Amino acid sequence: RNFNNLTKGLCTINSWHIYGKDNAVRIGESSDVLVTREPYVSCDPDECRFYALSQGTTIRGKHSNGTIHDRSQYRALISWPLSSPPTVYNSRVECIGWSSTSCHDGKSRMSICISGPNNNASAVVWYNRRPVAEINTWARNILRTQESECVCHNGVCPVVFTDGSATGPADTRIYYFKEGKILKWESLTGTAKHIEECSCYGERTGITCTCKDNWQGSNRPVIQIDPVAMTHTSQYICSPVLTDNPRPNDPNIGKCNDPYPGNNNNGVKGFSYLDGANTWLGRTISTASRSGYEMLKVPNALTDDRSKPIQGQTIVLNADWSGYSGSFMDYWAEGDCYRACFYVELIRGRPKEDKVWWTSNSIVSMCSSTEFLGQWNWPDGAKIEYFL
Amino acid sequence: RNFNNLTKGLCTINSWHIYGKDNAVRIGESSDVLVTREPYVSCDPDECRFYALSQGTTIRGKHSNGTIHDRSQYRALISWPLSSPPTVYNSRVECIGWSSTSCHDGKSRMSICISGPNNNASAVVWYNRRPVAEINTWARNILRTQESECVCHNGVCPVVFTDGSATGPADTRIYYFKEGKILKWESLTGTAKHIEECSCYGERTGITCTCKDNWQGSNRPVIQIDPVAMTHTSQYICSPVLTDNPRPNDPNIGKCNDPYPGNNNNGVKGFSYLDGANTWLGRTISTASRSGYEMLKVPNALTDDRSKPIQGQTIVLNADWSGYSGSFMDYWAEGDCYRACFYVELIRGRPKEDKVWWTSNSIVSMCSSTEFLGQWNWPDGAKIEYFL
Amino acid sequence: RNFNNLTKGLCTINSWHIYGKDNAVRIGESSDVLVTREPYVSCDPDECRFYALSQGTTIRGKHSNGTIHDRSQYRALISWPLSSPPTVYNSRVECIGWSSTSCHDGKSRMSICISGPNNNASAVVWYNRRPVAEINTWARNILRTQESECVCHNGVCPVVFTDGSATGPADTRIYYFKEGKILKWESLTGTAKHIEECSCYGERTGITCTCKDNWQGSNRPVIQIDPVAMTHTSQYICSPVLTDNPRPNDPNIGKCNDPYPGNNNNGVKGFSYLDGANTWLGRTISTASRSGYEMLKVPNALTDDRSKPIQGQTIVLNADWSGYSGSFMDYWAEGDCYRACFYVELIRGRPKEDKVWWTSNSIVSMCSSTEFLGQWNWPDGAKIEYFL
Amino acid sequence: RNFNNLTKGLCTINSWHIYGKDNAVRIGESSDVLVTREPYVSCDPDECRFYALSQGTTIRGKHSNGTIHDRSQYRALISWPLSSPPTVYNSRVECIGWSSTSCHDGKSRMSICISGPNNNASAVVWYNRRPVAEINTWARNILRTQESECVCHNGVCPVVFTDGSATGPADTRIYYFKEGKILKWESLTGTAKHIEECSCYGERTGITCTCKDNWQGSNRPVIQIDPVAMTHTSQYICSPVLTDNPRPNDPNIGKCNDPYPGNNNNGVKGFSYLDGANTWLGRTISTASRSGYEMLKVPNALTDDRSKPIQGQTIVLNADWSGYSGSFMDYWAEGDCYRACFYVELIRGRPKEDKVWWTSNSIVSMCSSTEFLGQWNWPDGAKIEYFL
Ligand SMILES: *[C@@H]1O[C@H](CO)[C@@H](O[C@@H]2O[C@H](CO)[C@@H](O[C@@H]3O[C@H](CO[C@H]4O[C@H](CO[C@H]5O[C@H](CO)[C@@H](O)[C@H](O)[C@@H]5O)[C@@H](O)[C@H](O[C@H]5O[C@H](CO)[C@@H](O)[C@H](O)[C@@H]5O)[C@@H]4O)[C@@H](O)[C@H](O[C@H]4O[C@H](CO)[C@@H](O)[C@H](O)[C@@H]4O[C@H]4O[C@H](CO)[C@@H](O)[C@H](O)[C@@H]4O[C@H]4O[C@H](CO)[C@@H](O)[C@H](O)[C@@H]4O)[C@@H]3O)[C@H](O)[C@H]2NC(C)=O)[C@H](O)[C@H]1NC(C)=O
Ligand SMILES: *[C@@H]1O[C@H](CO)[C@@H](O[C@@H]2O[C@H](CO)[C@@H](O[C@@H]3O[C@H](CO[C@H]4O[C@H](CO[C@H]5O[C@H](CO)[C@@H](O)[C@H](O)[C@@H]5O)[C@@H](O)[C@H](O[C@H]5O[C@H](CO)[C@@H](O)[C@H](O)[C@@H]5O)[C@@H]4O)[C@@H](O)[C@H](O[C@H]4O[C@H](CO)[C@@H](O)[C@H](O)[C@@H]4O[C@H]4O[C@H](CO)[C@@H](O)[C@H](O)[C@@H]4O[C@H]4O[C@H](CO)[C@@H](O)[C@H](O)[C@@H]4O)[C@@H]3O)[C@H](O)[C@H]2NC(C)=O)[C@H](O)[C@H]1NC(C)=O
Ligand SMILES: *[C@@H]1O[C@H](CO)[C@@H](O[C@@H]2O[C@H](CO)[C@@H](O[C@@H]3O[C@H](CO[C@H]4O[C@H](CO[C@H]5O[C@H](CO)[C@@H](O)[C@H](O)[C@@H]5O)[C@@H](O)[C@H](O[C@H]5O[C@H](CO)[C@@H](O)[C@H](O)[C@@H]5O)[C@@H]4O)[C@@H](O)[C@H](O[C@H]4O[C@H](CO)[C@@H](O)[C@H](O)[C@@H]4O[C@H]4O[C@H](CO)[C@@H](O)[C@H](O)[C@@H]4O[C@H]4O[C@H](CO)[C@@H](O)[C@H](O)[C@@H]4O)[C@@H]3O)[C@H](O)[C@H]2NC(C)=O)[C@H](O)[C@H]1NC(C)=O
Ligand SMILES: *[C@@H]1O[C@H](CO)[C@@H](O[C@@H]2O[C@H](CO)[C@@H](O[C@@H]3O[C@H](CO[C@H]4O[C@H](CO[C@H]5O[C@H](CO)[C@@H](O)[C@H](O)[C@@H]5O)[C@@H](O)[C@H](O[C@H]5O[C@H](CO)[C@@H](O)[C@H](O)[C@@H]5O)[C@@H]4O)[C@@H](O)[C@H](O[C@H]4O[C@H](CO)[C@@H](O)[C@H](O)[C@@H]4O[C@H]4O[C@H](CO)[C@@H](O)[C@H](O)[C@@H]4O[C@H]4O[C@H](CO)[C@@H](O)[C@H](O)[C@@H]4O)[C@@H]3O)[C@H](O)[C@H]2NC(C)=O)[C@H](O)[C@H]1NC(C)=O
Ligand SMILES: *[C@@H]1O[C@H](CO)[C@@H](O)[C@H](O)[C@H]1NC(C)=O
Ligand SMILES: *[C@@H]1O[C@H](CO)[C@@H](O)[C@H](O)[C@H]1NC(C)=O
Ligand SMILES: *[C@@H]1O[C@H](CO)[C@@H](O)[C@H](O)[C@H]1NC(C)=O
Ligand SMILES: *[C@@H]1O[C@H](CO)[C@@H](O)[C@H](O)[C@H]1NC(C)=O
Ligand SMILES: *[C@@H]1O[C@H](CO)[C@@H](O)[C@H](O)[C@H]1NC(C)=O
Ligand SMILES: [Ca+2]
Ligand SMILES: [Ca+2]
Ligand SMILES: [Ca+2]
Ligand SMILES: [Ca+2]
Repeated sequence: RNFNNLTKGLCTINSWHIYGKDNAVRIGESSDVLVTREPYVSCDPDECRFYALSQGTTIRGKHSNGTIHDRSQYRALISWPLSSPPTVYNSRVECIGWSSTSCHDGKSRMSICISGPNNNASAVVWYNRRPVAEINTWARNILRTQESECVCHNGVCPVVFTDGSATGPADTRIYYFKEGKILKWESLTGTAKHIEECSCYGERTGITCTCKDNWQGSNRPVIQIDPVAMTHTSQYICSPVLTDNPRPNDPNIGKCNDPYPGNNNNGVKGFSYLDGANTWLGRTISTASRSGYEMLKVPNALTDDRSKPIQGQTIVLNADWSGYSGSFMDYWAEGDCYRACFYVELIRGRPKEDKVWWTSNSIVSMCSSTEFLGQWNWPDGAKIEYFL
Repeated sequence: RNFNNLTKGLCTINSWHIYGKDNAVRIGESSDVLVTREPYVSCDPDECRFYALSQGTTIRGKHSNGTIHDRSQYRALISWPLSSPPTVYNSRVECIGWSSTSCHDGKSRMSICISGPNNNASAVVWYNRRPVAEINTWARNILRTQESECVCHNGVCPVVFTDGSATGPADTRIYYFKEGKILKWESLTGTAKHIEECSCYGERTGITCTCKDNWQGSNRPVIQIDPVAMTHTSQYICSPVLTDNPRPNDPNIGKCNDPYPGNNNNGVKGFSYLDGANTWLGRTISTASRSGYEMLKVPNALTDDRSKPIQGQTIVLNADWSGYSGSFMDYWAEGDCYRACFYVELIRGRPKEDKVWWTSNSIVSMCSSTEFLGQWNWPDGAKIEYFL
Repeated sequence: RNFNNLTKGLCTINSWHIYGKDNAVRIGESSDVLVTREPYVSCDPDECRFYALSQGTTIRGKHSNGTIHDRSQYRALISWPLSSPPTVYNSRVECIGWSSTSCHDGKSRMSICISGPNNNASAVVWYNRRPVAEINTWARNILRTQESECVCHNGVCPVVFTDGSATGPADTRIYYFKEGKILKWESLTGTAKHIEECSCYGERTGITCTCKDNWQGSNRPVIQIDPVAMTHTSQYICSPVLTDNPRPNDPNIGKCNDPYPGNNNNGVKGFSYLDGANTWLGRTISTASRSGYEMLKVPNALTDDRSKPIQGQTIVLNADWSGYSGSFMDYWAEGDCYRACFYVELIRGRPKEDKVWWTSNSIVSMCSSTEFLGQWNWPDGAKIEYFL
Repeated sequence: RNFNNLTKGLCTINSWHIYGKDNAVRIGESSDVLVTREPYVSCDPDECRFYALSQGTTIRGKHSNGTIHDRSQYRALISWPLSSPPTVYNSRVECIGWSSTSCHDGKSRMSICISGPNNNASAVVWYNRRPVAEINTWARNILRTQESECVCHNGVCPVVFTDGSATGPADTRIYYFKEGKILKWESLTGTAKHIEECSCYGERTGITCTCKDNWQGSNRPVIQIDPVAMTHTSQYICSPVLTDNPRPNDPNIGKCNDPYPGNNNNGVKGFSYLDGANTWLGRTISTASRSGYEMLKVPNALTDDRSKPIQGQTIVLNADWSGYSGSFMDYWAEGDCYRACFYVELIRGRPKEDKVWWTSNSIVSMCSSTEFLGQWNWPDGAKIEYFL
């Protein structure tokens, strides 16, 4: 086995095809399905799996009461087979904590979980299912990380962390791991003014992370990482097609080096694929809440502050709840290009559906096609009334 | 590992022995058993498995309400160990969709799932558990496929698709895949006037598919495929032993090149083994509904429009519900011949049993014996009253 | 991998130690545990497993109603990990039927299941998880077999079958299989007058089977099989220590070549280890019913019609229900001798406990020790009242 | 594969990081989770697993009534994947009994279970999942062992057993096993006056076991084992930081060679890492009951009768129930040192919480870090009221 190298460009994205969907909430109405949130997808060289943070209880279990809560001692990063739901009997625990990232380097998988109280949190880095390194909070204010997969190149797997305020300047760091060991870390540089929950992907040009500015900006900050030199830059997506939520309406001039104003102290984890004329952006349909999801083809969105959509695809209808969204790719697939993929978290329960006392989600996932495929919409599909 | 080649003839069929039965509905009265329909069986070189389209809910789950529905976003092709029931915890998702086929080529398995709305459906072709190719609807009217296993020869796995009307002329295509890639496709040729849900098997003479004419014919259309030349022909089973359902009574002259008339706009997926004097046909016992199942030995049924049965075997009593039936064989078994096998879908629930609000099924499966074995009958075995 | 050869003698049996116990009925009060009966244990070269005939329903399931029934289309031979209970999610189906045997030859496992109606039953022989040969009923009266493991030598695995009356002369055959193929079969010879449900084990002296005479004898018939010559002889255990159930009291002279009289048309499957001064016999404690179980050291029981016990061990108290018992050994263990093992079926429910409507069992298993270990008793442990 | 050798020293312990937590009681409120107690953790070279003694019933099962009981025929040592809960479907039975130890020697795992009545108990030694040796009670008064992992060096795995009184002088033996065979055993020597439930770990200096004096001492007895010479010595932890429970308040002079007095005929299984200036001791926070848990850095605790803490870490708050605690290490991890680990048993139910009729537990586990990480507290997390 060799470390994987990012040697391919992205496949041309002409549409998106269904890749995975677990229907977890539907099935969990009558099955031992774990309550989760903050899910993602990540591939090994021989298998792709669903990942999420469990709440240490099933949905029908009485302990599901109060699972809107973000950070308890009963959370853990679990993984489970593609498109199966996260059950008590099929879920593998990667590590314990309430914020996570995970990626395979071609030889073995690194998983990182953060746990602790707000002022004394710590990250534990697992490599090949063993704890290897630990990192203590540096700002003493909810040390936290990506909530989607990291990406590796020749053994080096960069990870973005934030520690500090969610509503002001915070201390963001980029760590560079190899076999779970810390090679190097650096403070965030560039023009991004606030960084949360980076969604990343890799290709020959390097590693690209699309994140969340929770403080002031409804445009998304971007961090571009060189995994060989172990350095990075940051800015925003220049495009006036704004992709955070909640957000103002799309203007005609975006902002490259500062937050686009209108909504403060809120946001959602999201993603984009930034690739010249092959650029696609994901966003919720609603500008007010985490509902609906669509992909928009926006040529040169990263660099062009006038850029608008020329093609699109609805993923989830606005009538249906969405949530976090993030990127991943099967870096070990056949062919000459990397096929862009993403997942959307379909949040059910609180705060939007408060007739139940829990909060959970299911997953839908798509990958790009070079065909121009017909589109459908993909709801969670559970009826809240059944849980009453 | 090498691609499998169709080098053997069929074993002599003197009777049928029990091969597999999951008792899914009985067990699912009190277990987390997924609601399914459209099941089949398919073998890998080291394992044979049950396949079906899940409805993304268990039977006892409240979301089982309304599972008579054919095409939702909550369906997926699942596979599970032979004769076990399809449970939440033991079922592996092959792909997402509401119509499917799957087959192993000796090296890896290809699975195809179709999804989307009626006018914008698309097929995704998976090979070795990764998406490889995609096909958009060409007639914009429920792009759909076999609902039983395909067959491969030297890496080439032909698959039959239909897109268009179910009650008139439709656009049927034969696709030829290798490692999930499209080598070639061709429009349906020959004398078959309507094609649905082909059940196929392979032997040295080529690949034989017995399908369903839903439009006008109660005799079954046959497609014979050369997987080397990648061409095919079509006709009907000439025999007056009619095998669709519903159907007229058996006349004394069948039809080779046109539908036998009497029942329009209906039918059931079925199968046959067409092999000269070793020919056996499957059919429901009832001519009015999907109840009972029997095998009939009808020499030269394919070519002889006067041919009648000389031997038979009851599989399911007429008092018991049946459903879809299809062919498969263990192409990797020991010996000098391929042992013909089939499954019968035992549909429980709606529309025939409407005291419950769900629709599901169990599976029974048989293979041929060169002995003349005693016969039994194989009901689903669940009591509807228990679910009330 | 090589075929296993019976090259060792039995280890000296000075006592019995606990080997396995699944507590299936206790656990199945609140878990998806399959209803079973007729269990056994059998080893592969890398694993030992529990085996039993499922009833195609869980205990709490409403379909457990009526599981006193012996032969339905919903039964199957299942196997599952040692000391785990037989659950819906962990049980592997070996074949479909209501009477069975199974054994590994060192290369692969042969499993045989019989199914059908009383007058038209058939056996299907599976080898390496594929059906290989089939045998039709020869007496048309419940073709049936061992209900415990067979034994192999150099690829040859003898199996005892009976077809015909249970209350009169029947047609017993000894079949000799290799890789699932029939090498030879022969009619029962010797002085045993009726044969049911043989429990067998192998050692350098050959294969020894202790069976059940259901017709007239409360002593047990013995069949001794030469697996190289593929021949056998039969007689009874000469000892006046009688081991069937129900049975008369122990006299002072047993019978070597005819049934010991007193109880007609009844009996239980049981076993013995017949090895000169190392002979141990198993029996129920009660002479009237399937309750309790004890092992008795009876030197030369096979040949000495005056032989009495000189040592013993209680396995299950007379206050507790027992049932079938049979032999197995780990033929692939380290050392210079084969360690004698056995299981006892602990039957719960009907007909003895008719407040519930089901019939099932758990398993307890022991192996011999060269130490003189303290003894305990091993009840099923479930409280019937909980199921009410 | 080679036998593992203890060639490394302990890593420097500057703090403790979260390693594993199963949340078993929370999840078992609504899942088929086995009732357990006396858990531990033990590693294979490719996997680390949770271990515990099952009670042969789930928590919601009615048979959970009365599981405060220590020694029934329905107990078994089970193991299951790290941080998953012990479920009916994911738990592997290692052996049958009500007291246990287990360890991997680098080639295969040895497991030992004791069973029987108080006056006739016996140990069965399993190696590579097969029973190899048996040991009968020598004092006829609850033959019993460690309840946490043993440790091996070059194939030799020492185990501590006690047989006899819990409230007076008993017969403690140290056994030395290789591949499950008894190489040697010896009577307890040294100054420890009573030995129960040793928690052991290995490093280049040998094997160190921290045990429990149930008779008179609230300081802990220590047994130091040379696995090459197969000899040992014993004494107490000299430190006045007392670590049994219940216990007197910490004085300023401890006792090296006799029990520290104050609490008779009680105690809890616990552990320590005794390593000069790298010494850490675990104890309950309360001096009266099994509540809370903390680690204390006490330089030279083993030899210095004046030694006091200079650093510490709270693991479980005093408001939360704890229980048994013990040591383990991943002897097959990368690096130049062995990372000290421990688990704490979080007992829920009786006798402290008698509104429910059962007794069970969950597990929390930690390993050492060379960082000085922030601390959290780790409760079981279940609400008793939910089970009412
Ligand atoms: C079967 O399946 C297929 C495959 O999915 C289906 O085909 C798909 O159909 C959908 C639905 O229409 C399409 O999605 C939309 O795409 C358009 C972009 O394409 C249009 O515009 C292109 C660009 O035009 C500009 O440049 C060209 C030159 O480059 C110039 O000629 C032109 O004049 C103009 O200057 C055109 O090139 C393009 O034409 C091409 O494609 C046509 C088919 O689409 C074809 O007919 C032509 O021949 C040609 O080939 C086409 O005209 C996106 O604009 C659109 O996204 C907007 O609208 C949706 C609502 O539907 C909304 O959700 C989006 O967010 C977005 O609108 C918001 O943002 C805008 C940008 O800021 C803003 O301007 C809007 O006002 C709006 O903003 C408001 O809402 C948002 C969101 O809440 C909020 O944030 C704001 O603040 C504000 O409130 C769709 O993505 C697919 O592209 C199309 N795919 C294919 C392959 O055809 C087919 O329909 C299915 N069949 C059936 C029977 O169902
Ligand atoms: C233990 O197990 C064994 C093994 O299973 C059991 O043995 C089996 O028993 C069953 C039940 O009888 C048999 O199935 C039937 O087979 C017959 C065919 O065999 C008969 O006919 C043969 C052909 O005869 C013709 O040609 C020969 C020369 O070739 C000529 O001599 C003769 O005069 C005639 O011209 C005979 O060769 C054959 O004899 C041989 O076998 C005998 C045993 O069967 C043996 O005794 C002889 O010595 C000799 O060796 C025998 O006579 C099928 O015809 C039949 O299928 C029809 O009937 C069933 C109802 O049972 C029905 O469901 C079928 O659909 C079908 O009938 C419909 O279709 C017909 C064709 O279109 C039509 O003509 C009918 O009117 C009818 O149509 C109506 O219903 C259908 C369906 O709803 C509907 O679609 C129509 O519109 C319409 O409404 C059975 O398959 C097995 O073959 C037999 N197996 C063996 C190995 O023996 C044994 O019974 C068990 N033991 C116990 C104790 O239970
Ligand atoms: C800790 O654990 C250990 C290990 O388990 C426990 O030790 C065990 O204790 C049990 C219980 O006693 C023993 O089981 C019994 O074994 C005896 C056989 O051993 C006795 O007899 C031997 C033979 O004596 C004959 O020959 C010798 C010369 O060879 C001659 O000297 C003698 O006079 C006589 O002629 C003796 O050798 C033996 O002595 C040796 O062992 C002694 C310890 O046992 C020791 O003290 C001595 O020093 C010496 O070393 C000993 O005396 C079995 O006979 C007995 O089985 C019968 O009884 C049980 C009831 O307990 C019954 O269930 C059996 O079915 C059977 O009785 C029925 O069948 C008989 C034969 O047909 C019949 O004659 C009876 O009338 C009776 O029949 C009735 O009931 C049955 C069943 O329902 C029915 O079918 C009939 O129709 C009828 O109604 C037990 O198996 C273990 O052997 C012993 N093991 C060891 C290693 O010691 C220890 O107790 C535990 N400690 C504690 C504190 O609990
Ligand atoms: C973020 O996370 C971090 C990391 O966890 C948190 O930092 C941790 O904070 C905790 C809580 O304070 C600390 O745990 C305690 O550690 C002390 C030991 O350290 C103190 O004492 C050291 C030794 O001093 C002695 O020697 C030195 C020279 O060697 C001499 O100078 C000195 O005068 C004295 O002679 C000091 O070296 C040490 O200072 C160092 O560290 C400081 C930070 O701690 C730092 O500020 C300094 O600059 C310097 O670097 C420090 O002063 C333990 O003593 C203590 O354990 C006792 O107390 C707890 C209650 O909290 C109790 O549960 C324990 O059982 C124990 O107390 C019992 O036992 C004693 C011994 O027998 C007895 O004397 C007591 O009376 C008491 O006995 C009673 O209760 C018990 C239990 O029920 C019963 O059995 C008895 O019978 C009786 O009833 C704690 O373990 C961590 O060490 C510290 N870690 C780090 C890395 O800093 C941080 O707080 C978090 N941040 C936030 C915002 O929350
Ligand atoms: C990636 O690059 C390194 C260094 O050039 C090489 O040694 C390694 O084999 C490469 N990995 C793969 C999968 O080729
Ligand atoms: C099938 O035929 C091809 C081409 O003749 C050959 O290369 C291949 O090995 C064959 N497959 C098997 C299983 O023999
Ligand atoms: C199924 O759904 C319908 C509503 O469409 C409802 O009237 C009916 O009662 C439901 N059945 C059950 C079992 O609740
Ligand atoms: C058993 O005997 C045969 C023939 O003598 C030999 O070929 C085979 O290898 C033996 N099996 C084993 C496991 O040694
Ligand atoms: C441990 O030591 C022995 C004897 O010196 C050696 O043979 C063995 O290989 C060692 N084990 C390992 C894992 O190196
Ligand atoms: Ca924002
Ligand atoms: Ca038709
Ligand atoms: Ca009898
Ligand atoms: Ca004590």
